Amino acid sequence: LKNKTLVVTTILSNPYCMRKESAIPLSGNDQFEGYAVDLIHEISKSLGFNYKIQLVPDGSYGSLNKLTGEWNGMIRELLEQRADLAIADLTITFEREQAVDFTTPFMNLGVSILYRKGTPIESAEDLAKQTRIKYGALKGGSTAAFFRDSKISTYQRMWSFMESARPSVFTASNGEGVERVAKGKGSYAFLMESTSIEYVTERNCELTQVGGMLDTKSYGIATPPNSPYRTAINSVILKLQEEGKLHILKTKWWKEKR
Amino acid sequence: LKNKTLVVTTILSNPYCMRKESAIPLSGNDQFEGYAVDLIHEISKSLGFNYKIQLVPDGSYGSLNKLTGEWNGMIRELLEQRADLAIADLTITFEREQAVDFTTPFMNLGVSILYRKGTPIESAEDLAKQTRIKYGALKGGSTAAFFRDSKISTYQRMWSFMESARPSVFTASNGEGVERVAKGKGSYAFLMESTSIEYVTERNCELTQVGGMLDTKSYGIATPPNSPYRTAINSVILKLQEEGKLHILKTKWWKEKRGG
Ligand SMILES: N[C@H](CCCP(=O)(O)O)C(=O)O
Ligand SMILES: N[C@H](CCCP(=O)(O)O)C(=O)O
Repeated sequence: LKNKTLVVTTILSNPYCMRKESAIPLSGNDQFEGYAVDLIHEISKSLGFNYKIQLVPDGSYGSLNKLTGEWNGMIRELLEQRADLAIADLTITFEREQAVDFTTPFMNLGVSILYRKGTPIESAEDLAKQTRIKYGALKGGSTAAFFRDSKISTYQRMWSFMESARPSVFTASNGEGVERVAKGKGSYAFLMESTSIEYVTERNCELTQVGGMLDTKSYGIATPPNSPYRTAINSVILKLQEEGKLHILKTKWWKEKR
Repeated sequence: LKNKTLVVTTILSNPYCMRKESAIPLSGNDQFEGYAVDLIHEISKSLGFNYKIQLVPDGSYGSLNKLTGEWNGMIRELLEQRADLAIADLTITFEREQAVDFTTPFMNLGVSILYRKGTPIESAEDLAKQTRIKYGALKGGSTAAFFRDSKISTYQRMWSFMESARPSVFTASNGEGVERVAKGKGSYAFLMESTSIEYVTERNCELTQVGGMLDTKSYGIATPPNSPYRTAINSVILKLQEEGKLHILKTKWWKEKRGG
């Protein structure tokens, strides 16, 4: 890895990878900033390679066409050898790990609830046993998928409530869901990743996360299968974690920058 | 893996692996129950192997003597070919990753704050900026080591307050720390792993976790370097997670079974 150059696939997603706020055009890696940009910088420092950030062209993380065997997104880019590393808010999942390899996690998370502050609602269970408060998710997102496939009775009942609701509780973006909570006066809760919720609550003091996590998953760096660099990056992630550098990066991007 | 018999090394730790509360004597794997006991059951069903649970013979997780280079604990059992898998509340660490392989995590955790319910204390930063509420940790434990070694200013400040408080804010057991919170009328908060906090707050209805995690870490299954089971077990853990089986196991042992 010393004196090598890697292509890093990523995806625009706040605050992991973002276009910098400057009217002056920026070139190459310089146009981007965020937690993932800083993470690959720290990994490249420890291991001494150069890299080039390329946004994934189809703007997708990676899903499998069960019928055709066809992948899209960042996963496809690794499998086609157009990227050496995928560094993003990319979840380690069973389906993806059949096609690519993942490092140990650099961030942990789970589905949770975004709601208004100062209510009696304390848990998913308080939502499910009632009908006045509506709740939804990003249409066709990973949170919607979790509820669709859950066989935990509480969440199966919640997906049932979600699909049976009219007008529609699903949103076309997470900023639309956040607005629906912010303007809903308690009539609407939004389901998304806990990391996304933290980012929102840092910037909207009337909003809060309700309860804990409804599932447990992680973001890791994905590599082509049997990549010769996964094991070296694993050690770097654990070192950065233990030194507190990942905690600093999270504080920086969730609480300091905007 | 179909038709082989694996040795699993583990360690008594609530609610991961506990001796069953029976007066009838129990043999073999029968003697044990818990989250980790149920997890190895699930993995063995999927991959089709038999297994023997053996408690680690020195009662240790696995630390490296830097001077000598000797491993102890569950890590030693794997590396001496006396266990095939280590399945416990075993943290994935840099030092261990240099000697063994780890699966992807089956559980995520971090240091957090155990306190009384319904105060305006919301974060470690709120504790650090005041002096009335004292806070401590298990003496000699990983949480205390986390604070000792931290280079984040909040936690350096907390560590300075902890070492200088009189009477000592440190405890000989987590149970002692929990009791100090419970009986303290808000005068004491206890720092420990978020998994331990959740076990307590499920059984102590006046207590809560305050804030989120001050560090990050995970438990994973460890194998000898290059084992042909790491990658098969990785897929099992991810499948169990997504099917909801790991959520069910957590409810069972944290929110349903009390003793063990
Ligand atoms: N975690 C990424 C997608 C991000 C979650 P979303 O913003 O779609 O709710 C993944 O699906 O791998
Ligand atoms: N997590 C285990 C040991 C637990 C550390 P403690 O709870 O005694 O601070 C390990 O990985 O060493």
